[PDB]
Amino acid sequence: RADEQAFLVALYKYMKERKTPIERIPYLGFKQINLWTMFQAAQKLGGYETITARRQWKHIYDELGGNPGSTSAATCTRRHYERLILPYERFIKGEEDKPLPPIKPRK
Repeated sequence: RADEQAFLVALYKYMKERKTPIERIPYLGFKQINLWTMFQAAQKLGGYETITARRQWKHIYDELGGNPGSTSAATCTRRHYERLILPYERFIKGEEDKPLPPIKPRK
């Protein structure tokens, strides 16, 4: 929880410096933005990559337990995620998930 919020406050500063603040991203799909939760939901449903290969947001809505009348939620949420953590999971998938650091050819 706390580290996702810290790294999305760091993104909030960087994205406001890119003319794209959270101040123009008002909702998840039935509620306020709740990024750390749609993130760990997407990471259970296979990251943004299985999501793009399968349109798996209908099962992110399953992990969200979202409102019974908001099939547009999770599906519109793709357009928020592609600017609100797709640019920042780049540090997780480029400098933590790897089996080795870049300064070596092997483990």
